[PDB]
Amino acid sequence: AQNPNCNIMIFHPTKEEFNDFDKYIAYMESQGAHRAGLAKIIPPKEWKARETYDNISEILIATPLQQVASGRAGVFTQYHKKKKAMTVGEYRHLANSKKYQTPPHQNFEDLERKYWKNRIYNSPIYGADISGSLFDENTKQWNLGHLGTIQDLLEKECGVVIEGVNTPYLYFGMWKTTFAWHTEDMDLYSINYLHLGEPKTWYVVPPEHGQRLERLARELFPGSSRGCGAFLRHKVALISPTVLKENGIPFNRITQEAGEFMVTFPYGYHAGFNHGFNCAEAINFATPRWIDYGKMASQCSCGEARVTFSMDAFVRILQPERYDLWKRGQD
Ligand SMILES: O=C(O)CNC(=O)C(=O)O
Ligand SMILES: [Mg+2]
Ligand code: NI
Ligand SMILES: [Zn+2]
Repeated sequence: AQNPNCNIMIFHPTKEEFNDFDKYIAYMESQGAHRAGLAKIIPPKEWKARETYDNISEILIATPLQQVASGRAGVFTQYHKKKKAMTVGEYRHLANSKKYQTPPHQNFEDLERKYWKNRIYNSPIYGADISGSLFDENTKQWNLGHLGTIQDLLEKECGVVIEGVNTPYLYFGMWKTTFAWHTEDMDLYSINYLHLGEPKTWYVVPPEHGQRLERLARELFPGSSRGCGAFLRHKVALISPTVLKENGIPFNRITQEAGEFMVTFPYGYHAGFNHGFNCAEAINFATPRWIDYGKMASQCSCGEARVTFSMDAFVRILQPERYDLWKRGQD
């Protein structure tokens, strides 16, 4: 078995190997990459996402989210308070202000220590989940707006044509902005490209051990667990690496820098934080190996998780027994 310790693997495809996205994902899996739940892909030196980032300041963040924490430093939830709209230029200036800017630090480890010590005492503003793309239309390799759609994959694997679309999303971050522990909708893959700015640190639990994280989360968030049998779908709970180590949960960590892709694999729980002002683009995707994960994915039916239009068909076709309850949650 390849990668039996479930380490995060880093890949350096050549420009030739960067042509066929599906083939390269299958290659990475042949080497055991999925066992970690997360992989890094460093593009060939010849590749670029677009020519410059000079003209992005007029993108609108219609609903910036202030991420307010409750709990203790290593075990907390966050809620998202909606803020007035602002442009990317306005948000960048805010991120760089004394109130929100990255503190002085020695290296990524020192910054990680400061994050876990102090996150809860601040409420950073995240421009998350903005439909759109920063890939130039002429970028033909690993252009996250030109991937094969998940509806087409389901159709190719299962023979059933379904409604829905699959488009990318932009994330504008600042110091301390946080993504809570989660797997993707329907335990899909994700791919994330850091277009510009400061790094993003990731934490990930191997898919084969995801249920250990869920059991700890039920213990640490006992009200939330009673509320919903899949409350990590709410994407609000944070657990630090120190707490994970104290409870014997297997995990790994890695820091993504500008110009790098990350891939999350089906049922790979992940969480993390931004180091400073940045912009990422991410999208879900599927492969043949996803199908069985999609069939077994948990679902939130309490009403909190509320998701996209396109999830309906995935539940309806892959999980018909759960469909009625799940849809009641959506309505
Ligand atoms: O970048 C973020 O805030 C969160 N991204 C992801 O969870 C992802 O790409 O799967
Ligand atoms: Mg602009
Ligand atoms: Ni994710
Ligand atoms: Zn729920």
